[PDB]
Amino acid sequence: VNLITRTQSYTNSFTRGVYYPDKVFRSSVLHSTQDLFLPFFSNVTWFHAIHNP
Amino acid sequence: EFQFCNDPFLDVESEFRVYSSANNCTFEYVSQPFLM
Amino acid sequence: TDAVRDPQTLEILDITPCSFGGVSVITPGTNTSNQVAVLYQGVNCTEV
Ligand SMILES: *[C@@H]1O[C@H](CO)[C@@H](O)[C@H](O)[C@H]1NC(C)=O
Ligand SMILES: *[C@@H]1O[C@H](CO)[C@@H](O)[C@H](O)[C@H]1NC(C)=O
Repeated sequence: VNLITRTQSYTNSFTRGVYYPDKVFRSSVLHSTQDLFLPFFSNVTWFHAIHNP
Repeated sequence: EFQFCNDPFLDVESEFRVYSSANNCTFEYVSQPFLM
Repeated sequence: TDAVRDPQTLEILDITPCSFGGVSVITPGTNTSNQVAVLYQGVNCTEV
């Protein structure tokens, strides 16, 4: 059955989305990682679902 | 190999409306909940 | 690699290379004498 309606807005990611690439402990160091990251200050779709989604 | 409805949603207590039929699986994992 | 968790019991330990260094030989002229001194460089004398 269909009972969900979606509403789209746009917001700013700021500096959210940083994760630990590998489980290798590192203390007091600046490390460079090439990985799939959420770019800083990106447009993040904010979806409201009220009850093709 | 689930086939879902075009508007899948959980019923809570059951899982009938999410997937109509279930068949041959490939993986499964039961652990502590993600959301607290 | 400086720290490792023990697989059997979860305890964080530090693995570090133990004593090593260079060795210098202090000698007078070989015509003066054959006595020498050895300088173990960078290591505390309890380690040697
Ligand atoms: C980008 O983000 C701003 C701030 O949320 C928003 O006003 C703008 O519409 C967004 N642009 C698009 C359409 O991605
Ligand atoms: C070297 O060994 C002596 C032994 O008495 C000790 O007093 C000193 O603290 C040691 N120094 C270092 C850097 O380990």
